[PDB]
Amino acid sequence: VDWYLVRSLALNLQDLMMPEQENFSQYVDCLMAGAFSGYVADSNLGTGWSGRYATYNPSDDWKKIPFNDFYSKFYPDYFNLKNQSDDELFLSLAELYRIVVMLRVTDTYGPIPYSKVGAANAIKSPYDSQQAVYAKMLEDLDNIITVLGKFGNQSFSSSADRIYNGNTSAWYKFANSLKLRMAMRTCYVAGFNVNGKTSQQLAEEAVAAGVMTAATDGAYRKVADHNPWQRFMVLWSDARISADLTCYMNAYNDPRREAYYDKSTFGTVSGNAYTGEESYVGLRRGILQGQYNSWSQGSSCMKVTTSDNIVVFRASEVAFLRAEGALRNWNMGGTAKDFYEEGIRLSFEENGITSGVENYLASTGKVEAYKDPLKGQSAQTYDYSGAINTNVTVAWSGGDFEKSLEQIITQKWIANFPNGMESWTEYRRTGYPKLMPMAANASGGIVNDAEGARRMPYPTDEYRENRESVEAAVATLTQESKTKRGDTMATHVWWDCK
Ligand SMILES: [Ca+2]
Ligand SMILES: [Ca+2]
Repeated sequence: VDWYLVRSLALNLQDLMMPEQENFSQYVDCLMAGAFSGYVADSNLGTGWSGRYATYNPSDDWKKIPFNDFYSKFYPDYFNLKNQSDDELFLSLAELYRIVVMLRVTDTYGPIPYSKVGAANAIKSPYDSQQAVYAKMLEDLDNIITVLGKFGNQSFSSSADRIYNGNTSAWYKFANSLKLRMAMRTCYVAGFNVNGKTSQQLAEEAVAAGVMTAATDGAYRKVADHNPWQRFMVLWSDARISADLTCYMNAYNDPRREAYYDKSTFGTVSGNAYTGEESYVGLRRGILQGQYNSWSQGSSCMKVTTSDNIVVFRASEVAFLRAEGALRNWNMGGTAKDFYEEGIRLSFEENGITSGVENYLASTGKVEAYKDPLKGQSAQTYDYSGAINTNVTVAWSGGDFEKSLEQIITQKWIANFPNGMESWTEYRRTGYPKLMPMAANASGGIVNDAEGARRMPYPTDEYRENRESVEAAVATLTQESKTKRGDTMATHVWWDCK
């Protein structure tokens, strides 16, 4: 057995949960998920991009990357590892990475090639319904949890794991935390069960077995070369913090502002022509390419270095998932209020904030209108001011289900930055947090402004290379949906049925 190759393959599979490769990450995590989650505002002042995901008009090349590139990058190594190793622990971890990676893909598209992927050309296969994908994943995850449990306090080679350094018990907590994330995801699907286990049952089992409970249980990958966000934000200035994120965090006087990003640098960018003040202020999402104010890169920028860890799965997310389950009257091991406050405390700890959580927890600050700081400035033609329509605040009020769910999800959304893939999925599922619509909707009427993008359409090339399977997939997508809008960004995937 060639351990050197097996370690190498395991490492590449692990990476694809939250990819490091800057030219892959930029599309899937920054340009796509970052826009749709409400976290990132594209700030490229060039004419080279014909359109973007944010304005609902990406090019055919951009539409190929979040589908095809996951299959090209994941499956050759996955099939190779299965031929190179018979070790139950390494095969269970390889399957766990497959579930997390393909969870992003089914949450982007709906039906996808999964159970019938060929070793020759993985994507050139029949598509499973999203329900069949979730059912197979949840069933395989139960077996992975059993395998990780029996290894208990045994450790594997730290060189094959840049997240938990071979600590199997940390992977056990991650796997049960994923099980709770997927159980909560399917909570609106009437009669959903996996071998008789309902969403409630899967969630209760995960919590009883052992999920992440401490900030140090969180999954953070030590970069192999550099954190790609340093490129997107600092070096290239292709991305800025969204106006939505600074609207909520300013209203709550959030001390995580200093942990996440910096104050604006309009004076620098303007050559001191800027007459306003510097503050925590993001850029409007969905500004049409070619319609930016020239001082737009003066907007708040992420605080990030090349050596910063990649955020894979935060422990604070698990506490907010338990808060939601407790709100749904599931046995989560405590009240909705206790897990809500625990999620906020865990997020403060994750961001190195040692004081002021008790004052933050009592905060009743209300979200105000977004005032574009460049409005009326020299040679700054555009005004991207707008308003988030919400009364959500921090101080736990209890009572009304929807108002409590909005608190839980809004606080999960602040804590889960910069994990846009997860936050876009949670925005679609619950409707929270309330976000501003895109400044420019270039979908031609396909995408509704209040709903935003609900999915990505299948790449046009897949209709030409795999027509029968893709046409059957669009038929499956329609049959599982409760908002049938064809193979477009407007169609709701199977779990998106609130
Ligand atoms: Ca069965
Ligand atoms: Ca804590």
